[PDB]
Amino acid sequence: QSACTLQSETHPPLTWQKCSSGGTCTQQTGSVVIDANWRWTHATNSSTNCYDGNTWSSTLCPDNETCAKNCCLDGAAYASTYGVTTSGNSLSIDFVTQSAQKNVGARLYLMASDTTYQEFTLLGNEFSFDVDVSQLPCGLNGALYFVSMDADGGVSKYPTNTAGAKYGTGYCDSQCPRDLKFINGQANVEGWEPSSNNANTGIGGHGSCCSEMDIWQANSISEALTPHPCTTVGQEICEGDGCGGTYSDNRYGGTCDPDGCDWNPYRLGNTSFYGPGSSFTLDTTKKLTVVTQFETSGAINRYYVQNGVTFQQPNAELGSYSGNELNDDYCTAEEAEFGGSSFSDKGGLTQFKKATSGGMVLVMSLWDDYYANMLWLDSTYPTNETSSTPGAVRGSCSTSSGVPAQVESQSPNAKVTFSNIKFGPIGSTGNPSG
Amino acid sequence: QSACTLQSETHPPLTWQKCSSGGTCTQQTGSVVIDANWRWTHATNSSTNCYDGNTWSSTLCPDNETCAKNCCLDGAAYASTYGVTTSGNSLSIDFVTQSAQKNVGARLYLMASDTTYQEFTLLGNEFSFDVDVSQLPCGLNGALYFVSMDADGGVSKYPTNTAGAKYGTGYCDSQCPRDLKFINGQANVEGWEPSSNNANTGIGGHGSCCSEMDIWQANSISEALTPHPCTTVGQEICEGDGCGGTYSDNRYGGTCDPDGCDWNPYRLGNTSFYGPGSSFTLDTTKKLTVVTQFETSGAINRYYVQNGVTFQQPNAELGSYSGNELNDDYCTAEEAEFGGSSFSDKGGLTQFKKATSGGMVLVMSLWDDYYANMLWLDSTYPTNETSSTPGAVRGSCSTSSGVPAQVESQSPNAKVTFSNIKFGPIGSTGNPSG
Ligand SMILES: O[C@@H]1[C@@H](O)[C@H](O[C@@H]2CO[C@@H](O[C@@H]3CO[C@@H](O)[C@H](O)[C@H]3O)[C@H](O)[C@H]2O)OC[C@H]1O
Ligand SMILES: O[C@@H]1[C@@H](O)[C@H](O[C@@H]2CO[C@@H](O[C@@H]3CO[C@@H](O)[C@H](O)[C@H]3O)[C@H](O)[C@H]2O)OC[C@H]1O
Ligand SMILES: *[C@@H]1O[C@H](CO)[C@@H](O)[C@H](O)[C@H]1NC(C)=O
Ligand SMILES: *[C@@H]1O[C@H](CO)[C@@H](O)[C@H](O)[C@H]1NC(C)=O
Ligand SMILES: [Co+2]
Ligand SMILES: [Co+2]
Ligand SMILES: [Co+2]
Repeated sequence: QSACTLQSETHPPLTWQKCSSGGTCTQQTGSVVIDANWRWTHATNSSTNCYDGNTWSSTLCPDNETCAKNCCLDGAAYASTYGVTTSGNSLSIDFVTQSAQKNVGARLYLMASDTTYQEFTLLGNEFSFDVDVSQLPCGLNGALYFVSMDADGGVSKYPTNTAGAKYGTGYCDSQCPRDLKFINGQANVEGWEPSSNNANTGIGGHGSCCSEMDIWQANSISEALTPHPCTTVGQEICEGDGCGGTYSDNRYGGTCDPDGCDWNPYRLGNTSFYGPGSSFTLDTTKKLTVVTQFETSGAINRYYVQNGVTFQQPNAELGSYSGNELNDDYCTAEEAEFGGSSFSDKGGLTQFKKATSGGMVLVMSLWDDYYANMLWLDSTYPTNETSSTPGAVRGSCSTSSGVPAQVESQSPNAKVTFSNIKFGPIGSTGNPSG
Repeated sequence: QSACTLQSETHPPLTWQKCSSGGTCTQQTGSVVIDANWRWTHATNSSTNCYDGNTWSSTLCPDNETCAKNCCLDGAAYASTYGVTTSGNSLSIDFVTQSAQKNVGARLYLMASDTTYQEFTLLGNEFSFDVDVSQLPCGLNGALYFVSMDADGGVSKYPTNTAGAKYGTGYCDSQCPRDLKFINGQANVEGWEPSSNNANTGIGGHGSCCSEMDIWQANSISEALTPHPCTTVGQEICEGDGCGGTYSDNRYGGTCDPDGCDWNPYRLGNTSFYGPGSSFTLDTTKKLTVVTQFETSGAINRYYVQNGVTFQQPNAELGSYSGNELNDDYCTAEEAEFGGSSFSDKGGLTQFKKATSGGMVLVMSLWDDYYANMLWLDSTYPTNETSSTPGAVRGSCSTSSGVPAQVESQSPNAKVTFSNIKFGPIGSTGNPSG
C-alpha cells in the first residue's frame, strides 16, 4: 500500500532509558505508531474506502496486487479516534473509544525516527517497565512484547509497500496472523472471509509469521511470560491453513509455535502471587515494576518491584523441574506435564535465542479475544476441564467471562498504562534514570 | 581430641539476616568460632604442650590415636590473641596480632549454637555480604566461603573427638588440607613434616577433603569467585600424596578439584572493574556489597552494589563462551583456553550442585600464602609467563609480592571486615533488614 494524507500522521512521542554497565542511564526520544490494520484504507485518488466493515471493495480490490496499487493507508487521530495518549515516558491505551465510529483497543510500535522502528537486541540485556493493570478486568489483555519485524516495516523487500513503518506496516507474530489487510506490499483480499463475530475483521489467504517474545500479557487477574520460536526467525509470509496459528483450521501446521513456553505463576500453582488487593504478593490495584533478563544461555529471568519491595519470579515445581528461571528444563517439563510438543518441535529456547540475538521491535497493545475470550490467560481452559487437569486453571475468572461484545459494553473505560521503559545490560536498569 | 578449660571459650556473637520470598527479613543470632589449628593443644592433665612451634611431643604423641587420647584443645582469647572482634552484624580479623606470641590471621566458622555449626543450603538461594578490603594489600586474602563440614565438627562419626564444633574441629576443603593437626578424632602426627618456611606449621600423613564454594577470595587488588567439586561431596579423610591439593607432591592425584572453575574479572580481561580508587568501577578503598545467587540449574550469578549503584558481574568472552553467568559453558571454555582438566574430571557444576543442594558451613578467614605468595590471585602466575599466555595475569601485583615474612613485617595492621550478612531465596536479600 501507499500512504495518503487526508489525515495527518503525528506519532505521539515517548521517551525511554538506555542504561549502561557502568551504572548510568541516558534518555532516548522515540514515539509510537499505530498498526496499519487500525487505519482507514482508501483509494489513492479519492475518499472511497478500499475496506469497510469487514469486506473489501470488489472493484478497487479485485486481487491482491491491484488492491495494493489502488489503495493507501491514512493518518490516525491518536487520542480522539484511538484512545492512545502519551506523556513523557508514559503511554495509555483506552479500551473502547467512541468517535464517528467505535474503536476497540490498539497495537502500537516504538519508533526510532518518524519512518523507522526501534530495534532492540534482547540477548545479554534486560528490559524494565512499569505497568498499571488496575483497570483491566477479566477478558482483557494489556500486552508488552517483541517481534522480529523489519525496521522499515517491509519497504526494502516489498517496494509496492511505500507506506512503511511510518504507517505501522510489516507486522508479524507467532500466530502467523491472517487478519492483516496488507502483507508483503500486497493486500490480503484473496481468500478473504469475514469474521462471524467481529464486524470489523476477517481472515485472508495469507499470514505473516515471525518470532515473538511475550514479556507481558496480563490483566488485573493473571499475567504470563512466553517465548515463541519459529523455524524462520524473521518476518515471512505463509499460505492459508499452512500458516497454522489462531486464524487457521490446524493450529500446529505451520512454521511458528503459537503456544510458546508460557510461565503464568497462577497456572503453575501460586494462586496468591498476583491479583487485586492486599491478599496478593503483588497488588494489581497499584502500579508495579516488571524486569525481564535475557541471559546468554538463552534462559529468561524475571523479578518484580512494588513499593520498593523486590520479588523474584515465584518458584515452581513441575515434574523434575524446580526453580524460577524459564529455561530448557522448565519448557521440557511443561510439555511433559501439561501436554503439547509445539515449542520443542519449533526448536525451543535454542531456536528462540536466534531471535533475541537479532533485532526485535517493541509492541504495546490492548485487546479482547474474539477467538477464545482470553480464557487461556485468566480462566480455566479448555472450559470443560477441571482443576484436576494439570495446567487447566490459569486464573480465577469465570469460564463465561471475556465475551468481546459484553466486555466492550460493560467495561468501555478499561485501559492500560505502560511507563518508565528502561533497557540495557543485565543488572543495569535499576540504576538512576538520566 | 578432647577439650580443656584452662582458657575459657566465649564465641564472639554475630547476627545475620534470613530473608523470605514474601519480602521481609528477620534477624538471626549466631557467633563465630576459631578453627582448632589456631588453638593451644596440650596434655589433658597438665599445661605441657602436645604441639609446639611445628613439632609434636614425641612422648605425648607417639602415634595418632595415643596423641588424641592424651591431648586437648583449649579456649581462645579472640581479641587479644587472635585479633578477632565482632559488633552486631560485623566481624573484623586483624592480620598480625602480638601477644605473648605472634599470631597470623584466623579461620572462623559461623555457629548455630555454642556447640554446633550453622548449615546453609545454597541451591535456589542467594548470599549477600558487605566487605571492606581497603586494608588488604598484595599477598593477602580476606576470604568468605562455604565447605561441606559436619554440623557437629565430626563428633558423631569420631567419638575420640569430644571437642567438636565448639572448638572448631572438623575442617575440610577442596585442597584436602594436610596441615590440620587433628582429623577424624585422631592426631596427624604420623608422617608429620615441619614446614621449611613456616615456624608454626607442617604437613601430616592425613588430609581432610570436601566440596568448597569460594564466594570471595580477595584483597584490594583482585577478587575471585570459585566453585570446587569433589567426588565425595562431604568431609572425607585422605592418605598422603593421594590427597592431592596444595599440600601434596601431585596436585591432581586426589578426590577434590584444587583449582576450581574460577571467575576473576581481571584474569578474564576487565582490568578496570575492581581496584583502589576512582579509576575502577568498584573502588576498593570503600565498602562494597557482594551478592551471589545459586540458580537451580547449578549456574552461579553475581552482582555488586556500591554507593547505591548496581553492577552485574562484568561480561567476559572466552573461546565460544560469552556472558556473565558462571555456568557449564564458561567452565568448559575456561579449561579449553587457560588449560587444565581438574574441574571437569571432578564432575564440574553437576557434581558441585550436590554440595549446594546439601548443607554447607560458612567460613571467614584472613591469610597469607606460604606455598605461592597469593600470586595465583593477584599477580602473574606462574611467574615466568607473560601477558601473552592466556589467563596468566590475574592482577597488577608484582611477581615478587606476598612473601609471608615480608608482608607480616610490613603490613601487620592489615585487616578485613565482613558485615551485613543476608541469606534467603534468590531476589530476597535486597529487601529491608528486620
Ligand atoms: O475503516 C476503518 C476501520 O477499519 C478502523 O477500524 C479498526 C479496525 O481494526 C480494529 O482492530 C482489530 C482488532 O483485532 C486485531 O487482530 C486486528 O488486527 C484489528 O484490525 C479496530 O478495533 C477498529 O476500530 O477504524 C477506522 C476506519 O476508518
Ligand atoms: O601452640 C599454639 C600455636 O600453635 C598457635 O599458633 C597458631 C597456629 O596456627 C597458625 O595459623 C596457621 C595458618 O595456616 C593455616 O593453614 C593453618 O591451619 C594454621 O595452623 C597461627 O598463625 C598461629 O598463631 O597459637 C597459640 C599457641 O598456644
Ligand atoms: C568492565 O566492567 C564494567 C562493569 O560491567 C564495564 O562497565 C566496563 O566497560 C568493563 N571494562 C572492560 C575493559 O571490559
Ligand atoms: C507465591 O510466591 C510468593 C513470592 O515468591 C511466595 O512468597 C509465596 O510463598 C508463594 N505462594 C505459593 C502458594 O506458592
Ligand atoms: Co499467495
Ligand atoms: Co541462569
Ligand atoms: Co591412615
